[PDB]
Amino acid sequence: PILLFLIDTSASMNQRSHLGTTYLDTAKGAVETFMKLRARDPASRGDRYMLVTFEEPPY
Amino acid sequence: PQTCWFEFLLEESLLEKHLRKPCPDPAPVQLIVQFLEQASKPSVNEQNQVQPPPDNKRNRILKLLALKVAAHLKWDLDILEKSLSVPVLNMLLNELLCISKVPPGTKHVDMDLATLPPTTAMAVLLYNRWAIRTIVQSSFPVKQAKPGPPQLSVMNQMQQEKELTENILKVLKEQAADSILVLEAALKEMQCQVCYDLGAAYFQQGSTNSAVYENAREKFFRTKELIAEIGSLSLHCTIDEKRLAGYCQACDVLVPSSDSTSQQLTPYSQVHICLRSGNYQEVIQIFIEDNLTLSLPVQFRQSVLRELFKKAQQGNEALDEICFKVCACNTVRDILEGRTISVQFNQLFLRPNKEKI
Amino acid sequence: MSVESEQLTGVPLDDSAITPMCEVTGGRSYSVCSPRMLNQCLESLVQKVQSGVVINFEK
Amino acid sequence: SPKYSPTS
Amino acid sequence: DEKVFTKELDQWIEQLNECKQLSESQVKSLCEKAKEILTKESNVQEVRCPVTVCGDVHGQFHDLMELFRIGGKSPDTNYLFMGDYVDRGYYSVETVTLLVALKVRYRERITILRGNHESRQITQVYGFYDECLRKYGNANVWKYFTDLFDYLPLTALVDGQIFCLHGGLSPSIDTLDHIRALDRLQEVPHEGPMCDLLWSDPDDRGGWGISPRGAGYTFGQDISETFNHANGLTLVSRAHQLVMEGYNWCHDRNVVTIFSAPNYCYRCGNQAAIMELDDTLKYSFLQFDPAPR
Amino acid sequence: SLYPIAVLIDELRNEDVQLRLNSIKKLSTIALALGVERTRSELLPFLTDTIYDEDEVLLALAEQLGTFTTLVGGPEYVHCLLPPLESLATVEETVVRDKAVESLRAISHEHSPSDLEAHFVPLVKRLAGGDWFTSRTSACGLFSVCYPRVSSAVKAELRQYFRNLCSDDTPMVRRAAASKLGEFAKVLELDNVKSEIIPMFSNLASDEQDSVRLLAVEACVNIAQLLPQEDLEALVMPTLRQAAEDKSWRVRYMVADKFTELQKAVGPEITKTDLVPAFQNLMKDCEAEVRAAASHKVKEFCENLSADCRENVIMSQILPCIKELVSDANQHVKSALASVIMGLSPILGKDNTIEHLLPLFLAQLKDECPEVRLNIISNLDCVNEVIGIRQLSQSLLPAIVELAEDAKWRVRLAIIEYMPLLAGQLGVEFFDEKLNSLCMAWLVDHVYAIREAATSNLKKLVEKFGKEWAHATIIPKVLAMSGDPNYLHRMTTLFCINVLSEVCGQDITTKHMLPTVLRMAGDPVANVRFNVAKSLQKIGPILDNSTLQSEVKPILEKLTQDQDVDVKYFAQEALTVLSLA
Amino acid sequence: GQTNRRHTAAVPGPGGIWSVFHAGVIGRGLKPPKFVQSRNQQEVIYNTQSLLSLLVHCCSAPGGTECGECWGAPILSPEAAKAVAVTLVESVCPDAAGAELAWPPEEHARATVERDLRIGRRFREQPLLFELLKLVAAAPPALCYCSVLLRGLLAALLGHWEASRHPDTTHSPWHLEASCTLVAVMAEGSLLPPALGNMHEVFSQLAPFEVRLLLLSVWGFLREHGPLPQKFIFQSERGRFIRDFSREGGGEGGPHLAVLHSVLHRNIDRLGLFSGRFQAP
Amino acid sequence: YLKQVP
Ligand SMILES: [Mn+2]
Ligand SMILES: [Mn+2]
Repeated sequence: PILLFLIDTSASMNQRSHLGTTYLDTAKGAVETFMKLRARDPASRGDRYMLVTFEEPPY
Repeated sequence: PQTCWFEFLLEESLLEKHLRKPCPDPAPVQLIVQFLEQASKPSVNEQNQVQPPPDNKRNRILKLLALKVAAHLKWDLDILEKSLSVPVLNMLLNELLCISKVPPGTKHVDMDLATLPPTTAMAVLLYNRWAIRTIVQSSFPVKQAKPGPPQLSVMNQMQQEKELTENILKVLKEQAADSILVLEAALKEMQCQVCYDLGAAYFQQGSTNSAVYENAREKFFRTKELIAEIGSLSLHCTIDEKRLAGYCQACDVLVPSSDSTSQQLTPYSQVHICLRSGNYQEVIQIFIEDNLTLSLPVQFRQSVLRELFKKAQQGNEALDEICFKVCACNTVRDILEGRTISVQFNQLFLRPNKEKI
Repeated sequence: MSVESEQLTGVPLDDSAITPMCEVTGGRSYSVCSPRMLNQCLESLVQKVQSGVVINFEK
Repeated sequence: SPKYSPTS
Repeated sequence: DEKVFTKELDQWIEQLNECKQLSESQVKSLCEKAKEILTKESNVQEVRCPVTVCGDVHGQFHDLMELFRIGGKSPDTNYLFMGDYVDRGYYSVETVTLLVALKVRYRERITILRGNHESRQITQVYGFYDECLRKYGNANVWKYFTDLFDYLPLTALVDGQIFCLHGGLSPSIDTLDHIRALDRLQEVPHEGPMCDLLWSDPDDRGGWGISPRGAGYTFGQDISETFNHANGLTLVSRAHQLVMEGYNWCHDRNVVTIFSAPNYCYRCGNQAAIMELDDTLKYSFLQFDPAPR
Repeated sequence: SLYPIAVLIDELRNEDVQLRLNSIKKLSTIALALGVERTRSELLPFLTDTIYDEDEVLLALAEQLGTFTTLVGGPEYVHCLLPPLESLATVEETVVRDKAVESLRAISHEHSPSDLEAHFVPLVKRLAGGDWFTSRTSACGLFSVCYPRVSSAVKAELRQYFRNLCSDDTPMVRRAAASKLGEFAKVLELDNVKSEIIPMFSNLASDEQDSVRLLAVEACVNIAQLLPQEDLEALVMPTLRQAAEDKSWRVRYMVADKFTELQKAVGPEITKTDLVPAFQNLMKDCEAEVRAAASHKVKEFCENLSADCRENVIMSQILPCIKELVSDANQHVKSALASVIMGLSPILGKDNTIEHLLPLFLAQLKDECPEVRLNIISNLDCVNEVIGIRQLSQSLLPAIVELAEDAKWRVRLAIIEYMPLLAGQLGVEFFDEKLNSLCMAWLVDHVYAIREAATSNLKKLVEKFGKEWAHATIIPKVLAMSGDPNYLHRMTTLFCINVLSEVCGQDITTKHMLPTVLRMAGDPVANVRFNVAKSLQKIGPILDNSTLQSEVKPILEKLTQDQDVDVKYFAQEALTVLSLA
Repeated sequence: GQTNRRHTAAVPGPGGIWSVFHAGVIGRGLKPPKFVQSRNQQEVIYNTQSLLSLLVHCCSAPGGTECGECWGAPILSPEAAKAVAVTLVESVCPDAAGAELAWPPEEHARATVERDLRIGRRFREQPLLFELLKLVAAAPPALCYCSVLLRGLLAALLGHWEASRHPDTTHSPWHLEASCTLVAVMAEGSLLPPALGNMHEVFSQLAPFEVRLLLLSVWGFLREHGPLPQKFIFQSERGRFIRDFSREGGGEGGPHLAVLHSVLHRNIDRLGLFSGRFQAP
Repeated sequence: YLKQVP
């Protein structure tokens, strides 16, 4: 299937947790663990993972 | 070289040669640890059934060899406690009681020690002394080493032995007073050791009760008398004169028997007794003498000042004047060292008069 | 650090403006507070990765 | 030996 | 006492130079003196320039001897080793014995750092334990050296401008005073400030992120920049990652990755480099290739 | 009996392996405490019937049985202890198989001959009849050990069994059979080998596996050393020829390796007949490995070749082939040939080298590769010894200056080591004209080894060229660079002064170097401070006592009074060495 | 308390026709001054006294009642000292996440250790804060309002005493004095029993682990009796608000005093005269 | 790497 990640890049994710880590970095780690689990699934050959930000097109 | 419990199990003069060696490898306490570990290894029945180890002939041989090495080491409770663990001591003294042929389940206070055989008598006595000292060391606060990242098996074994140690400690705490009675009956060098153990147990228990402080005082005075009688010939009695002297200083603070010169003449104890009595003028005189001599601790003086001002809050105004006096003394002392000046002194100094200046 | 220990066995729904559009398109929007239930949310999405048709059902 | 970096 | 002990120490140094390991009693005495001489120094052991600073070693004694030839003898030139010198080296026990002997001989002409590989679990699962059981027969030397690694320091400071360490930065820590307030008398946990200190690594990323090594985080350019402006440091020299040219500059000249164990695991064929800081704080790179055997 | 068995079993079933290893170590003690009859009756069948998963305690009990044979009772009871040894030999791990077969080597060594026959021979025939290739390998090792003490009929039976297991189809027992055949002919007789072994040797050579050809021609060089020339020329000469011109470069590489032992066995006349052409074919083969191997072996082949036609065959065949391999561009073979050609240069001598080998030598020196450069410059000392100093210096002086300052500290070190001979040959004027700057650059060079080598080199120059000339030229250079901000160059100057004070008499030491050293004694750097302390320690016995007691003593007591523990200790050591107090 | 002319005059690495030795710099290099401030401690005592006297005059209500014959000290303004405490909190640490007056646990201290490090560094830089906190101690509720600073200093001291390896306490001179002064501050501010006051006396000869465990007991005791503006009973006799001990249920230290008794009974070697101060509460 | 070493 197609996997798409629309991830906020608003300055709101420049807030940090009690872990000393920003929300943006927490999002990146969550996506990393997600695709690790999706590779644990044998359907990773059919999986495609694309990325979209909040900024203006064409970027 | 390495000689182990299989060699000692098969042949006993091997263990005799090991204890006759000037440098036994391993140490005799390590030999005891190995013997009692082999004896305490549980039985795994073929259905993977965990059970207590049956006391076979090999187990009895291990136990008697451990007891023989302990007799060779002359049952030094200091060495045993410093080198071996509490459940190991518990089962070792239980096996010693069994080989001394005391019936298990019978309370030790029931048997008359004079009627008992002498070896059985010191066996029961050493068991009770071990129980008392084990309770004392349990009460002693021990710092923990730094625990690293988790390793599950070793913490399983440590948690298991810690739970067993806790159960043994609570059993000893339940049976503490009967051990005290047995120790007293035995008191009716080993006498000095028993009397010191009784005094230390009295101090620990009487941390709530000044009557048991008085019992500890009598025990420690008798212990110092036994020390004076025995002298340097104590081949088995090792009691520290400094800790018993501190015990006796505390106990004489608690109970004054007059004759202060043979007793204490320190300004510290004079402040103590004058605070207990109410001779605050003498307290002021001792404080100005301390301003001259620079002996008493500055934090001691500060705590005295705080306690007196708490009394002033409780409602004595003569003590408020004495608070001003001792504040002046502590202030001029702290100037003599050259430290800062207290907000409390300035607060008292807000509205001075001719008398104050 | 959250002094309260999360004894929740499930993922509570969030209160956001993305939530109605998420429900309309057929998704359960998640709000997270700790890494443990973040992993729970992530494995919930991993189990949610399937192929199907979203159909409005009306009696 | 399969890896030089201790990935662990 | 001290004089004859120093002379026998120099004898041990000569034997170690001649590549022969010591006795178990000598190892025990050396470890004892090392405990008594490493307890005093703090977590940020200040080392004063001039100095020669060196990356990973990993028990490659012949390359370490060539590195000594490159950078001068231990009595003359000050040295600073930044960790990983116990694992998968063939003369690894000889290497670490030489390093601790040099430390206890010249306490202040040399200082060593504690890498991630200098811990009980890592040594057990990467074979230093196997090497010492093969050599000395028992595990007494192993437990001595791991107890010593429990006492090795944490980070090095050069003139308040250079921050020397093994792994890298951490979101747990912000300041050198926090590094000081950390307590190092503990084998490294799998999570925590000492952990990501000895397990971090750089990247061109930005922000944080989980490392592929399973321990610690991975920092970014702006993170390193923020750290250096926060504590006034000018350059962070770290040594954990293998590089081919021997050194690398990252984060527009703010992180210096140093590697000084050439031909990694005898097969990678990489070069090695070490820095030397001259007393007016002028840096120079020395590069080399492994010696013939 | 039963209770030591019970404690043995409860020790062996556990989690760790250290307790099992201690059980193996203490098994000898347990058995000697029990008695000989007790262990033979019970403990030996127990250790037969136990199957252990863990190879290290398996290996340990193998060597434990090897040491345990004397406690069992020696040659009367080795028959009793053999069945555990064979049950231990029939296993799945090569290392514990090796321990088992070497324990059987010891057993067959101490075994009485009659019992060795009557029990060991049925055991080795059962091991040969075992279906496992591991059992066949262990058996074929036992065939090698079991030869001498058995009778001639048993020798014939074991010989045909050995031939049968050589004829076995699976290749690992063929490799083991070739290895034990190389070992086997050491005890066999000439008629026996030339009747049975050499035909099956030819079968092993005609086999298809490159590995069995490797170990077969290993057996070939073994039997070539064993046998006289007159029959190996008849029998194994075409076999080693077809092995050499076989397709597999692995065996070509290794017969290039063992070619020197082959020519040593066959004698120089056989080399003059046909080994040199096949050697040319091997070194002109397209493989880098065989080229490197032959290029390595040409030196010892040449010096094992007699001098009757040595220079003739070198000029006619060897040397154009050698310059052909020089023309070959491969890096490894170039470095190897660079080492070996100047290894064999003193065999050719002055005239042959100066006609032929100097241009090739200078080309290899003026090659780009650091490996050929380091090799050629590291053992240049052979052509140094065999070739006149002036001739080689004139031949090398065009290339010395570029080689003096280049990539490798190794080649720089060798140049520094060798150049004072050139300076002594070229006199004061040429060295002063151009090499002086190079010596100073070597002194200020990066590497500490370079610096110390340059210091020893200038020691050689000052003792070759005289004290006053160095006072005129070298001393101002060091005393002028003794003020630069690098403490490393300060260390360089201190080492140079430590040498030049010893060499340079005492007057120049007292009036030139001593004030500079004592004025560097007040440097703020602790390193150069205690290095100056070590310098005074080195220099003190050369002075007179007046200068020492006048000026060295205040400096020494200051270097004791200063705060740093290292410089204070070194100053104390220097003071008690000089005995100034 | 808290160039090109010269370069080319000595440049170019004595080779002249080759490269220079070093391959660059790393910054300015060699941070020059390294200057220590050692003006005086003498009469800085007196400047502290002058400022403290001004604070006392400001915080002192006039009243005019002339309490006592002439010995009764005037009672300071709780409002004024409350203001001083609050603005001192704002001056030191603007952070207020742990400003809930109930004390979070030691695990939460491990979580928020960083603020505690900057608090401790500020305290060591500026020793005036101890005298200001002594004025706070003279105030009844200002301890409750400066609870955050007290928590931070306790956390920093806990960290240092954990990270100490020396068997003697007196190797870190500032830490011992700071711990003694801090425990004296809460003792004078009446959050603790007087035996817990004399804990500051026995600091001097206790071993570091004993001090660490006992200050952890202080943490637990203050956790159970969290300081609050309530329970400070006003008196019509005297404006000094009184917290009546042994009416809070927990009362004395209980297990805390028992652990203290065990510590001193283990360290009877040198603490007998101090056990004679502790006695029975 | 011109060294197969087989
Ligand atoms: Mn490493
Ligand atoms: Mn590392």
